Amino acid sequence: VGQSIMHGKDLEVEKALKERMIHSVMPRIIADDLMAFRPFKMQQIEEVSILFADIVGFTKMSANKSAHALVGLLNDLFGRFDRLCEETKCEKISTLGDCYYCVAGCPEPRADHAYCCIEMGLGMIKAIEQFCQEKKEMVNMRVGVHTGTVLCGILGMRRFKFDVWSNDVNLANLMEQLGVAGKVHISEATAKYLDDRYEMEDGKVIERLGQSVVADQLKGLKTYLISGQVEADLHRTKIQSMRDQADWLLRNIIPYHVAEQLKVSQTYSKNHDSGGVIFASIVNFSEFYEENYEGGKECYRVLNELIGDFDELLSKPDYSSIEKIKTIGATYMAASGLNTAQAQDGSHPQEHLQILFEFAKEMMRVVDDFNNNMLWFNFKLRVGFNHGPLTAGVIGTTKLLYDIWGDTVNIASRMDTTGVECRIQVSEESYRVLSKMGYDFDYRGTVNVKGKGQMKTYLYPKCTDHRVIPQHQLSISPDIRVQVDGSIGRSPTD
Amino acid sequence: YRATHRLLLLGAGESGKSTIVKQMRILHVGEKATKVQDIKNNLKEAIETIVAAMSNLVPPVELANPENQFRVDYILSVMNVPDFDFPPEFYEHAKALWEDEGVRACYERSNEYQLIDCAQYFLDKIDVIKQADYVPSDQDLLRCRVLTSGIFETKFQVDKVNFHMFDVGGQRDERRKWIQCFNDVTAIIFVVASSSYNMVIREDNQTNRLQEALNLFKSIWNNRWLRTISVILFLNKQDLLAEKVLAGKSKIEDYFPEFARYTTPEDATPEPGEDPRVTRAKYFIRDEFLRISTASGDGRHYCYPHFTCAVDTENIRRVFNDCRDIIQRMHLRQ
Ligand SMILES: Nc1nc2c(ncn2[C@@H]2O[C@H](COP(=O)(O)OP(=O)(O)OP(O)(O)=S)[C@@H](O)[C@H]2O)c(=O)[nH]1
Ligand SMILES: [Mg+2]
Repeated sequence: VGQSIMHGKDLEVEKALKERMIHSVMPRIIADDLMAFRPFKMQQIEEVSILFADIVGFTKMSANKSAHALVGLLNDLFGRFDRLCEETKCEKISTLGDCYYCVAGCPEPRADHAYCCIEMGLGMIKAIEQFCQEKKEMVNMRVGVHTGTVLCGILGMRRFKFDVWSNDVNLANLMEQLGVAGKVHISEATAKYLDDRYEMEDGKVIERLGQSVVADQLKGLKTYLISGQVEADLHRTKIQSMRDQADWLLRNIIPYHVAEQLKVSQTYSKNHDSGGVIFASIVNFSEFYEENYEGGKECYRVLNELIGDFDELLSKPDYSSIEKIKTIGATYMAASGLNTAQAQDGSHPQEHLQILFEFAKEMMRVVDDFNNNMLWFNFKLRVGFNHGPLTAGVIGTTKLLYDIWGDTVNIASRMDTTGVECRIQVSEESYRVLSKMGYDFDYRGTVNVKGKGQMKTYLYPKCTDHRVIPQHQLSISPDIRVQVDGSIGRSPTD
Repeated sequence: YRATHRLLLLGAGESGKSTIVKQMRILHVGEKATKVQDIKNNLKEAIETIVAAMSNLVPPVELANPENQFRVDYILSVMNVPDFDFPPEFYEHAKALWEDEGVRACYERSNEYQLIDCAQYFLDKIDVIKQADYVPSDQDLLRCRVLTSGIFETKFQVDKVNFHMFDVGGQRDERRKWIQCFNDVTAIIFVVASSSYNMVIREDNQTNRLQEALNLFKSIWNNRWLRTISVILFLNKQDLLAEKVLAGKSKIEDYFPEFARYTTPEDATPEPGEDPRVTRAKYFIRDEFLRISTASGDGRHYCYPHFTCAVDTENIRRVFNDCRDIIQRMHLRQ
């Protein structure tokens, strides 16, 4: 009898925990809805305003700060942003590094979605000014908004989160990249739903950023800048099922050691002296993706099969020490060395780097197997590998989110974007640690990495046929990404 | 949605999938000017292809009548001119060339280049087509050839049963789109140009069309997301196969050497009056895909071969009648 009452109370507690865990990865509407091809959650929603925002000056703000201080500052800033999202009727998607993005009109339609996004961006600039005042920082917001059709849903099985995928989302990311710190960079489409209530000026993308590798003046697309305006057993079974659901949804957000550390403190922050990051992008997905049939939804279903395949790699016993951080469009983000809280006896100090490298190789194999099931089209995986100190942290109190920050993640994303398809590009220090472990690398050349200038990069699969001559890529010009990838939040600005 | 049968038409290029869609529209279901325009475009494409291939064949084919030589040059002159108005001079020159014996001899060697399937049908109808009041018949619409790019959907109803036909493109560059229709698909209808055993595909001009279809069917049958999807094999272009077999100019064994040792199966059910050679060739082509299907037929899905002639309305009606019960049975199995 008393056991039944205790089971009921703890079942209410665990139901609340599961609801909170679901709310952290899905919108309240979809979260309430929850309560051959793998299951695929995606819908085509029109008239959605997508907003991206980058913390300009993040690299200097995070310099010479401990993990606790940096994670606290990020938590304060993102809490202000979340309050702003609640006020402006926007829906925050996720935060990546120094980036914050949201959608208005998704999943619930809004007639003033463009207004919601513009107001939220302007408020974010104001809140960043307040954050600078209170925290004695010098940072700004570079906001970019574009309105169009999105495909919103869930990709993959592990660390899945509600996100938005479309050419319009990529265009909004482009708007953010080409924008000005402290101003909202709206696309030509967004200005069609806006009246004269804002102080609007020409975007001047061609004048400011000079070259436009995306197209000739955004392929003839204008842009604007806005600066402002029996009973016991049954109860035991039920509570066991609810607890399994709650802990599985908690594992979907934060790693297991982070779960242990969060049982005592409401905040988590760790400084890892040695951690490895890989960014694995699917380069030619844009070639595969086509909006002609069902807005491209079915195409992303194919992507849902590939990412989920990567999610089956984490279940292997060999890759238990590897944590998937996030998936960004067609990019897979993974890390290693975070779980190594205790130095296990007999283990190499850099064994996590070897395990992460083997994970990247197995991702290459998985991509090959996936292409074996495609009809005269081959998906190409491009992996960037780096290692070094980083800062891991949980962002938020109600809606949890695990993330990592530092020059290590930035350099890993740089090797992902500057790498070559079907090969793994590892950083210089990553080469120095991997090659000592029996791995062979081809010296690709030097890549322009911020804070290191020309830094040597090594492509993993040593092509016996022909030779990889030093490319010596010195391109320091702004790398404008025409699609959502791992560079989101991993490329600090002025 | 649960009560409708999603039939995805697959197969290599120019297999006949669009003609099967047209047959479904004819049976169970401004624009006429467009249809006439594509018919005339097919006519022009056929005549220019034959004329150009006359000098490109090995050995080159000379004109039977030298006085028609200039008639060739005009055809060469306007080969690459888009938005052709099709003047009466063009129609007269095309008819005169088609009545020339050298052009016909070049046409008999159409397997040595890439020629559309509706060549002879429209080159024998030039006089009717050239009229300003030309009304295209149902057979004329069925014979018209238009390359299909993208995914097209046709919804029709037979005996209060809903069918959703997904027509795709058969060329390699289009096959990457096919996976967009592999989800919740009731059936796959794999159309094969059975008469194309002596022809090479347009993509590289080297791979045999029937071998390309066999490779494509191997890929489809052994697909990860089509493991439990039964494939209804449409062995199409049976009439052209019969003409090619009775002609004897392009033997089946000269491109598939295993046909020489092949023998007609005892379960064969030829149509009355059918030549034994046509029966043997068509059943060899059927068994070529049956081998692939049985190489991985672990009981999850089955191959249903049908000898179809897409331009034949009655034959396609009978084939679809024979396939409706199979389709509903597999929908139940889903
Ligand atoms: N004689 C005869 N001709 C046929 C038959 N089936 C199709 N054809 C002709 O062959 C030509 C090519 O067929 P088509 O319908 O375009 O194949 P397809 O697979 O849809 O072509 P694609 O766009 O994917 S490349 C058409 O002109 C059509 O008239 C048939 O059974 N008998
Ligand atoms: Mg077609």
